[PDB]
This record gives sequence, structure tokens and C-alpha cells, in this order.
Amino acid sequence: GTFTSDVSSYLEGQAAKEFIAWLVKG
Amino acid sequence: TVSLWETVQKWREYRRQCQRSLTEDPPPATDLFCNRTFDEYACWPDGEPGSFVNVSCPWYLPWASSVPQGHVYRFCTAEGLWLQKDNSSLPWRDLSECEE
Ligand SMILES: CCCCCCCCCCS[C@@H]1O[C@H](CO)[C@@H](O[C@H]2O[C@H](CO)[C@@H](O)[C@H](O)[C@H]2O)[C@H](O)[C@H]1O
Repeated sequence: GTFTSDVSSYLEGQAAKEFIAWLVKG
Repeated sequence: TVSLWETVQKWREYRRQCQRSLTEDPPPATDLFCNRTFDEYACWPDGEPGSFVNVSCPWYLPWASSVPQGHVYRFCTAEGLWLQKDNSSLPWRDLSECEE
């Protein structure tokens, strides 16, 4: 199943990934 | 997990190194070459007219270890302008090999 640590990790990983997307799209 | 702040740090060093290449690489054989550029994502060398230009997936990507031999692409037109996307002023690129 999915745990609270999975969601918090996902959120942090997403911060970096959005930055990459800001770099690209623009 | 790979954090935002570490990715930003890596990105800054990528940009630093790129700017150093932009300044220090020798000029192209002709002004018909497409011009080197940093587009905030990748460092592009000068391009030969009528050719594809390739560069490695930027090493600052959180998943760069998953795309170790990937490349991103531009096309340098025969007039020494980077190929543009319709409507826009923006350059065509293929980044598909560097997706997560
Ligand atoms: C619809 C037409 C528009 C598509 C344009 C987008 C693609 C243009 C660039 C061509 S990509 C193609 O990738 C191939 C690898 O998958 C590349 O394969 C070759 O070089 C590779 C290293 O990059 C190497 O691993 C292979 O052993 C070698 O065969 C190929 O050169 C490249 O053109």
C-alpha cells in the first residue's frame, strides 16, 4: 500500500521536477 | 529523494560551466553556423548549417542517472538560424530522450 512517507517524498521530488519544467517551458 | 535545492545547485553549476564555454569556445568556422546558446535548460554549441545538433541530457536532472546516453536535439537551418516552432520565435527542440 501507500504510506504517509511516500506522499511526502513524492511532494519533495515534485518541487525539483516543477523546477525542471519551469526551465524547459520557458 | 532528489531535492529542489540540490537540483538548483547543480543547475547553477551547469549554467556556470556553460557560460564559460559560451565565452571561451573558439568562434565557428563561418557566420553561417548557428550560434551557441544557453536556453535555461541545456548548453547548445554552435551548429553547422543544415544539420542536427545534439547535446547530452543535462546532468543536473534529478533522473540524469536513468538517461546516461540520452541526447537533446536542435536543428540548425541552412541559413544559420536555429529551426523555430510555428507562430513563435521559439526554437524547435526534441527533449524526449531526457524525460523521466
Ligand atoms: C519525424 C522526424 C523528426 C524526428 C527528429 C527527432 C530525432 C532526430 C535525432 C535522431 S535520434 C537517433 O537516436 C539514435 C539512438 O536512439 C541514434 O543512434 C545512433 O547514435 C546513438 C547515440 O545517440 C547510439 O546509441 C546508436 O548506437 C547509434 O546507432 C541516432 O544516431 C540518432 O539519429
